[PDB]
Amino acid sequence: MAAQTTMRINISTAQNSHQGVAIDTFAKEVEKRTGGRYKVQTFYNAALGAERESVEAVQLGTHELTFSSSGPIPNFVPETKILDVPFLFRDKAHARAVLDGPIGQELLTRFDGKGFKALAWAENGFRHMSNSKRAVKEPGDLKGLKMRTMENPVHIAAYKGFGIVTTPMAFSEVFTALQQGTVDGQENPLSVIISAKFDQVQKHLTLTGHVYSPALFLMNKALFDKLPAADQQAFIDAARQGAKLNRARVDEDDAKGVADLRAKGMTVIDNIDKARFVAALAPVNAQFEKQFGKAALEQIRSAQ
Ligand SMILES: CC(C)(CO)[C@@H](O)C(=O)[O-]
Repeated sequence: MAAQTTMRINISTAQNSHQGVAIDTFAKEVEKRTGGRYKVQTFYNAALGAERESVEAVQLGTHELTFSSSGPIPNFVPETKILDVPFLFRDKAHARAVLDGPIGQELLTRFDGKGFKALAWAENGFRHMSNSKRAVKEPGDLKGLKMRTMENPVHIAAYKGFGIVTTPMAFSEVFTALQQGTVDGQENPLSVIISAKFDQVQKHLTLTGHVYSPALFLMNKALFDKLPAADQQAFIDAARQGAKLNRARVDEDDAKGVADLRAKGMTVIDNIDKARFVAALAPVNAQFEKQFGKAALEQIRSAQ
């Protein structure tokens, strides 16, 4: 009898997180939907690499699958940059609808020519600013903060627009950098801040919600293409189910997160005027309009 094929998938976050739910659900569904013919071993906390290294590894084929935020993706697939524009998405429902519908479907196609099968869009969440130095109540309070960023050119340009001094770093370095005070802060969804225990190394958090962070199930293209057609469908369907449970965990994290982090001693600013943060980014946003075009930005904004 043919040997079960085993593949590996990893993330940079904890098993007990929104992304751990994503990959564990995916793995369970692949095994079920392929009648046990495929099995997926799951790795966490940047085992097998943090996100950029892992996306590269999947492209090379050194392991088969990864689940990553959109953060490091533009280096590989430039077309996703528009998703990383600050304040583009009104809320999670808007973002999820865009990604699941034809706009997001078109973006999945852009991975094919770069050596991936992008199985499905999933979610990291809306990102929020934390730091060790001071409470952030207005955009001016961000000026001069030394902040870690992802390896993403849109985020870096945007945050420089707030006067932040940016340091791109792989996620596997971040807890220690915060602890050592190399940087004052970072930015991430509540799902990450909670699961990574950043309350232990960050006194301040503001719910700026300044960008939406999608995530992706990625597979090596050559490997995906060699699967029998029915198993290709099983992998896609498993990824979509992983996205569903992932998003549900994000919802739970976002609902409980302010109370959870306050109880852990963080000062959490959840009353800001977001419109002032948008206004502060006007010059950078004018650049993004020139870069992406009004047509593409309005196409996303129009979405229901
Ligand atoms: C935590 C993370 C790896 C999750 O995708 C990402 O948001 C990041 O690098 O900050």
